[PDB]
Formats: sequence, structure tokens, C-alpha cells
Amino acid sequence: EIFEPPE
Amino acid sequence: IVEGSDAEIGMSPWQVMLFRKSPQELLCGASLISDRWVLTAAHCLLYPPWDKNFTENDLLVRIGKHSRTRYERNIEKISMLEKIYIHPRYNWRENLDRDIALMKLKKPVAFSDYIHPVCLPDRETAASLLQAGYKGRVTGWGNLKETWTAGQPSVLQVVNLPIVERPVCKDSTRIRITDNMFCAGYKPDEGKRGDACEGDSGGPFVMKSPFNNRWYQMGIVSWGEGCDRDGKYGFYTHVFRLKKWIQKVIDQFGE
Amino acid sequence: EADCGLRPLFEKKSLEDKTERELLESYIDG
Ligand SMILES: *C[C@@](*)(O)[C@H](CCCNC(N)=[NH2+])NC(=O)[C@@H]1CCCN1C(=O)[C@H](N)Cc1ccccc1
Ligand SMILES: *[C@@H]1O[C@H](CO)[C@@H](O)[C@H](O)[C@H]1NC(C)=O
Ligand SMILES: [Cl-]
Ligand SMILES: [Cl-]
Ligand SMILES: [Cl-]
Ligand code: NA
Ligand code: NA
Ligand code: NA
Repeated sequence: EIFEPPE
Repeated sequence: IVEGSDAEIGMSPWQVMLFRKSPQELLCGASLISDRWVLTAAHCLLYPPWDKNFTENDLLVRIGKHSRTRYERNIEKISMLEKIYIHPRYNWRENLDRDIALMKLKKPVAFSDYIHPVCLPDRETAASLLQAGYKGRVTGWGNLKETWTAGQPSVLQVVNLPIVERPVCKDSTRIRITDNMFCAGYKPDEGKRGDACEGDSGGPFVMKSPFNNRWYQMGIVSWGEGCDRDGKYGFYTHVFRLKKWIQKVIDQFGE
Repeated sequence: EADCGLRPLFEKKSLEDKTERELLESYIDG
């Protein structure tokens, strides 16, 4: 799907 | 993983996610074997019939994860790669014989509750545990059902499966099997089900030693035909068989 | 490596996961 970004 | 269940948190703290930087994509699984070294399947990095040839700069590894897609703050660690090493006799043309690669991280990763290396087997361990009917465990964020069968888990999946004897593996497929592979999974008449699948490649097949209470990685998820089919079995790279290559690489290129 | 294979949230705490007994059973039972 969609990956959550860092931080 | 097909017909498995959600992993418990910290159940598989050596599980690694291979992640393509751009575009963002889960490529495969992997395993942590020391603070600088990750083990995976070579076909995850190099598979020229599908134009796959990743360099170090194309990839990241994500360690200590549970959720497939969330960024697990203060739990996961992201590492860059110093160098990829592929078995020089990996056969992508025929049967994925020696489907094994190592990746050296740029910097050592700090261990934690969620991040911790798996053991590699010594001869005695492999001999004691590599027996038909003995079960190992397979983990991964790969497909929940056979490809085209239409899909992805929310969290890491886990299934326990029995090692199957060579003649059964051999007669199960027309792909040419080698001693650098083994297969696992239930026979039709055993009733129970479960298999690794696409996207689980490179993740560990692990067994818990009753001699010392430690988890050992005996296998790498490598290949199969469909997933969880009656009369088919998942195939794994035989880690102890390739241990002399593993040691050679780490000895030469380690710190 | 020295400490490999012992999981901080399980072996290191004398806790067992939900399905590890299934593995051991397969190694002992007929
Ligand atoms: C790269 C992976 O994630 C994946 C693992 C599949 C595991 N399946 C089951 N049921 N346990 N491996 C592959 O997709 C490999 C890469 C090349 C194609 N392949 C296959 O498994 C094919 N489905 C069969 C095959 C083709 C050519 C050579 C060997 C096997
Ligand atoms: C893969 O990439 C490297 C350089 O990035 C190259 O040397 C190698 O020949 C490439 N192609 C194949 C098919 O291996
Ligand atoms: Cl890094
Ligand atoms: Cl098919
Ligand atoms: Cl090192
Ligand atoms: Na590569
Ligand atoms: Na099957
Ligand atoms: Na138990």
C-alpha cells in the first residue's frame, strides 16, 4: 500500500 | 505467509525487511546474524530474467519491525548497506541453487528487545535437528494467499512447518532439487496447512535447539510453486550446507 | 555470535511464545 515515512 | 498467524511482539527479533529506497517497496525478508551482517536470498538481489540487479545504494534494511507498513518509532532501525555479497555459484538460470547472499551494513546496529541476532548451526545442531517431521518456524510479510489468487498482512506472519524427506520433495516438482535445498510443509493426509509465499523470500526457517535453548537459522525461504497447494512444499536454502561460504565472506570482509 | 538466538522478550525472561512447544513436541513425540 502506502509506507509511513521516518522520523 | 499462507495459513499462519500474527507474530507476537519480539518473537522473531532477527527478522529483517529488505526495502527498496525509490520507489518505496518491500522487496523480501532477511535475517540478522551479527551486528554488521544480514543474511538473505540471492534472488532478492539478482534475478536477471526479471531485470533485477540491486546495488548497495538501491536498498535499505529495516530491523526490529512488526507492522508491515508503519514506521515503528524508537522500535525499528534503518540501516544502509556497505556491500552486497552473492554466492558466486548461485544458479538463477535453472533452479536457484545456492540462493544465498550476505549484506554488510554500513554501521553496526545496536541490539535491543526487538533486535537480536539468530545463531547459525554447527554440524551437530544440523544433524540433530534436520530430520523429517521435525518442525521449524517461518516468518515474513509476504502474500497471505497464492499469487494471482487475490493479500498483504498488517503485521509480521509466523507459521510452524515440518521438514519433509528428500524423496517426497523430489517427487513433488519437476524443478531439479539439490542438496543445498530442503523442503517443508504438511502432506495432504496430515490435514494442517501453511506455506511461505511470494515476498517471504530471504526470511529465516528457524528451529529452537533443546540442547541450549537457542534459535538457529536452518533455512532461507527460497522458492515454491504457488503457495500452500496440496502436494506442494516450500523450498529453503540449506544454511549449514553453505556455512563455509558464509564464514569465508565474513572472515575476509568483516571488521 | 556469543549471545545469538536467545530472545530478549522470551528466553531472556523465562517466557515461552504461544507455539514454540509445537516445535519441541515434533522433536520428541513419535
Ligand atoms: C523471491 C521470493 O520471495 C519467492 C519465494 C516463493 C516461496 N513460495 C513458497 N510456496 N514457499 N521465490 C521466488 O518467487 C522464486 C524466484 C524465481 C521464481 N521463484 C519461484 O518460486 C517460482 N514460483 C518457481 C521457480 C522458478 C525458477 C527457478 C526456481 C523456482
Ligand atoms: C549488475 O550490476 C553490476 C554493477 O552495478 C554489474 O557489474 C553486473 O554485471 C550487473 N548485471 C548483471 C546481469 O549481473
Ligand atoms: Cl547504516
Ligand atoms: Cl504454477
Ligand atoms: Cl563484522
Ligand atoms: Na545485486
Ligand atoms: Na502444501
Ligand atoms: Na510453551
